[PDB]
Amino acid sequence: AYTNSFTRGVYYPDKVFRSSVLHSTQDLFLPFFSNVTWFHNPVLPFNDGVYFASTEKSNIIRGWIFGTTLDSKTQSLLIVNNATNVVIKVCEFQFCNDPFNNCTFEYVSFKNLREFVFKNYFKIYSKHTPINDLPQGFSALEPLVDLPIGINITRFQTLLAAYYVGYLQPRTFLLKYNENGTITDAVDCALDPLSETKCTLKSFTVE
Amino acid sequence: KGIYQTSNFRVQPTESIVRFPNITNLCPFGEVFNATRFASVYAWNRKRISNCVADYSVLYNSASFSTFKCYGVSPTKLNDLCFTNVYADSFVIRGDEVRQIAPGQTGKIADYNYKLPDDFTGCVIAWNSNNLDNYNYLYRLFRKSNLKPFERDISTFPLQSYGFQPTNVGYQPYRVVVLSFELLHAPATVCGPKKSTNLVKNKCVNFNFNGLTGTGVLTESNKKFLPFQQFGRDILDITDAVRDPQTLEILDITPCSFGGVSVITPGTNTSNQVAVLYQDVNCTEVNVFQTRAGCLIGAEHVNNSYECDIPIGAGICASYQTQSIIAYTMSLGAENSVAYSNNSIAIPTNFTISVTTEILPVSMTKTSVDCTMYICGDSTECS
Amino acid sequence: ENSVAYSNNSIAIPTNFTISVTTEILPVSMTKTSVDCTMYICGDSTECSNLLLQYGSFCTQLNRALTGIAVEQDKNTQEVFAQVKQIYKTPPIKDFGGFNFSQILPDPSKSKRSFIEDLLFNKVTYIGLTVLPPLLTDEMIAQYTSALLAGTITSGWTFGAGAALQIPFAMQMAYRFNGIGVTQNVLYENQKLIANQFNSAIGKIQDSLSSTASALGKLQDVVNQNAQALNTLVKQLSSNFGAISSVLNDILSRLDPPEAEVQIDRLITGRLQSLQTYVTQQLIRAAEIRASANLAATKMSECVLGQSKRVDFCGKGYHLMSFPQSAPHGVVFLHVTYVPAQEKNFTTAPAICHDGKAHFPREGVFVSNGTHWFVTQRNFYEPQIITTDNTFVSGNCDVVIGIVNNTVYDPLQ
Amino acid sequence: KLQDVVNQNAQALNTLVKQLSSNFGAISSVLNDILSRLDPPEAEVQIDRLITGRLQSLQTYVTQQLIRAAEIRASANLAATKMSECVLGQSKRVDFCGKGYHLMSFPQSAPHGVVFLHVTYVPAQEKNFTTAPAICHDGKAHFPREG
Amino acid sequence: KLQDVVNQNAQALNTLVKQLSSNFGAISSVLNDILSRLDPPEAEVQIDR
Repeated sequence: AYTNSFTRGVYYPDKVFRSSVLHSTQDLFLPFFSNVTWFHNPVLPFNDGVYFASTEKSNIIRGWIFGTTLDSKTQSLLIVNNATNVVIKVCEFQFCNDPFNNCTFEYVSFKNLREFVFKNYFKIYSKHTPINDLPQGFSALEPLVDLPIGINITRFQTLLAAYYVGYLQPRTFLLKYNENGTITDAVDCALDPLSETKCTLKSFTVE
Repeated sequence: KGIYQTSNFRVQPTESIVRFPNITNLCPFGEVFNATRFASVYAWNRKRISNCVADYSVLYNSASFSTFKCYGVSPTKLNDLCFTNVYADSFVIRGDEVRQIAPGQTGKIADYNYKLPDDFTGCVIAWNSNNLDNYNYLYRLFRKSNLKPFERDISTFPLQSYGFQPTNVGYQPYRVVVLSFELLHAPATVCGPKKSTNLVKNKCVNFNFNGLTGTGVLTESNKKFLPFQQFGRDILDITDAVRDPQTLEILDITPCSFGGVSVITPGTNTSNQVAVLYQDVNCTEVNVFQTRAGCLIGAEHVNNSYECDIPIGAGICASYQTQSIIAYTMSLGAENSVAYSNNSIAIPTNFTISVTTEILPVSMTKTSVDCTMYICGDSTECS
Repeated sequence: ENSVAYSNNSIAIPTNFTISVTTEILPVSMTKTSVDCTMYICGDSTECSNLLLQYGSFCTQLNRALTGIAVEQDKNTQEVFAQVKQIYKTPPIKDFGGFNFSQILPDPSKSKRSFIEDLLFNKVTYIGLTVLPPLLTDEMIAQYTSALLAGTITSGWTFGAGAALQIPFAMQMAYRFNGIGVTQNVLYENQKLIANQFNSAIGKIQDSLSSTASALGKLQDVVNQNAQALNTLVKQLSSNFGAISSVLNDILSRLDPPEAEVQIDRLITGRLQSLQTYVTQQLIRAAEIRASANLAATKMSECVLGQSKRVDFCGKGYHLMSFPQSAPHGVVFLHVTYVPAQEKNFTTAPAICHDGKAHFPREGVFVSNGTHWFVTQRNFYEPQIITTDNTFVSGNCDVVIGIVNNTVYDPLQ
Repeated sequence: KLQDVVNQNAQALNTLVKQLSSNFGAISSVLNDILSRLDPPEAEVQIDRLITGRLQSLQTYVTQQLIRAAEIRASANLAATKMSECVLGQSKRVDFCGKGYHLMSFPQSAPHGVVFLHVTYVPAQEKNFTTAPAICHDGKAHFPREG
Repeated sequence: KLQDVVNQNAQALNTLVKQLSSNFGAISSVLNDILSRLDPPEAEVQIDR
């Protein structure tokens, strides 16, 4: 099952304020109008970074596991958002075949769609907007945590009903920061020859 | 007679201001440089260091280090810098091999055990350990390709051991530490021990926030930073605002008042009195007059208008007259309402056969330059 | 395509005309930019300035070159607009024979610009890079154009040639017609129609300038080329050039002088080559704008202060007169041109026979409606009965190829 | 106009000769001192800084001269045009031939230039008259031919 | 005149292409030879010439 993620998954590239300006930036991003895999348990590739979104009714999805083989003899990131504490750690877990020691890091901190952008050292962005299945609308993601862990990672799994997975790719985006210093639009410079023109002219309007 | 741009004026900084975050815990460098065990180079150890204060003078002042070679900072500057991550890498190698631990080298160490980037920004710190540390220390010989910068590789036969017995000088075990400073544009977390000092507003000052140096007038601003943003950039990509690291307030940075200075003079055969124009500044930042070109000192303003003499700009001209220099809005010429009506004509009854000189350049002085004799005059070794 | 309906004996003569106002736009000056080469290359830094002195005059020569361009922008603007030795004014009574200049004369309710100048001024849109002001502010430019207007309207060309002399505006336009070989009776016998065509054509200038931003493209191009040159010049400050950073104050925070000088000399080398590129681009662009200022001054000398006989120099038509409007860093000419409009085909002959002697037209052409022979002006159909007053004798019939036998009236007979 | 063209050429050559004294980051700007002091393998590192600097200074001077020669050629073509139209003829181009109605011009030679004495009819003593576009004699209107 | 304009454009392109043979103080003007003969750290100093 696939869904067209229209213009979602733009995030602030750097911890720098800018306003009323069209900054052009190269980073891993979710490509515009990409197919996102709509799940309803399965261990997935990560490749470059995962955009993840859910219209979770009652906090049904709660967490993630990331690594290479999700067993001992390698390290694996765990995240659990248990409403008491955002538990994070990178232990060499001997996990089960389908879950729902030697630890080297630890940390604590319907209408809504939760969004995240997991990328590598390890960074998480977030946004949390009401809607009424991804919206034909636009909103930036803000950094949420930025945690140094030094982990080789290529696979992930999810802990618990819809969740949408998209894979990031290296791209150049042009981002319109408004007067309040928030991104109101973006252009994916790889999308089509019009977008290649919009980035060439550094403009959303091409004469 | 004329106006001459002579020099740039620039208001000087009144104070030095350093702001670093209010952290007081000394970094765990003793737990690296004085550690009892150092790892075998093929599986070189990494410890990251953050959220602490690092006195590099405690390292650098010791002669116990045989080398302290730094490749993107000079060691006397370290205590005034601040960094995101330090990344201390630690291992043992043969003493005569220590010269391979540098940006851009080739050899059994730099190609297959531990590679630094060709733009490594850090310090390599090394010492003899024959008084302490033997086949127990290992290195790689063979690989299918060279390893990437800061790659680490455990695999299986391609490993060998060193012969570090106490009777062996280049054959001795040298302990090596590399510090690999992350100069990233982010909230920094390892500063040198240099003291913070009180905030100063609306005065020109030499500022340093988290190691970002400059000079400017700090002013508190209504720029709506999101909680994660550390500093802001202008439309010209220069730093335009910053957040104070010891209290989260958004300070705009304005560069201290500057401008071209131009001197307005009659001919020196006529007088030595002159008037000074400070271009593009209000008359507060410097018998004083004000113009859209800048603040004008020593020329008196006049309500009459005359033909232009020395042009200032923005409709103002200056002259020397009954004496002082005066500045005035220039006359475009005498006013004349023409005596038009729907049945009036004026016809010349008499004429003048005036002669009027016009001068034009027609040629340049025909120069030829011998490019070989200009560049390499009388020299085979240069030619 | 058009096959023109030619023959050895067919001529097309226009029975009616259109007065058309064309707009012609020219740039006249650049922004008077002056870039402080020491602050651009070595911003606030002694340790950098002491290296830039190793390159000698390569700072001073760039201030010398940009000062040369900056004075030339006032020289260009002076040579285009300041061609009038006095500031003329129009009378309170606007009795200009029906021509309605109220769209282009100053409005006293307003800087004292005209109506069409406000369309023009609305339609065009920190680190050593200072901008100097023009010598003439836009109010003073708008007062020289008011003097050129009040000269041209009340006094024709004569305010360029000598003292300004009043002449009634209908009698000026009768000379403007006489200067294109259209006889004065073609003006007064059509005066209200000519005034209405001028007033309507002036009306279309407002709608043309108001409707599209593209009309001022030449001036917005000159603004944009300068803004792209400064955006380039400032983006080049952020380039590494092969140094460890572009932030000069950081290099000096990180390195001791024996090391720092090897890095800073790469930024000085790159920024200096960037500045020499920008100053070269500006010198070539200043030569282009000088050629446009000399062209604008030439059009204002010949086409405003006179009536240029130079075909298509003053917009597409037989030229009458021009009204200059100020525009931001430029000038605009409303060229007013007679364009002929409603031709009829006539039979023609190069000469006519009457008594074996041949007669030729003094001014004009011979034509026939198909049954009677007439002589006419060559740029407006007006048949005169042929006489020894409109025609002169030469030779005899036998030499002229295509002559026709005819009768010529003798006014004395 | 002529004196400033001579001054601009003199300033350009004086700048070009002064740049031979500039270090450009070598140990000396006197080329023979470098060659007196050093063996070729080390001297090449110094001399190539002077070659890079002097060549950039020559490329600057030649670019300045090419741009200046386009201004002097535009001036020569304008002088040739005034000599074609204003000396060899009588121009009807208002204010092309000095401020007046044009009669004739006499050229004079001058150092690296030309001078025209333009001779012009400028009218001087006007009187005000009542005027009319035409006059009526016999129900017919009459208009002036050459007046 | 036209033959001079065609000649100047051809001479400018010929000069620009001959400048690819020039060393500018590098050990060779052949970019693939400095890349195949030199260690990457030394190669950057030759390529940057």
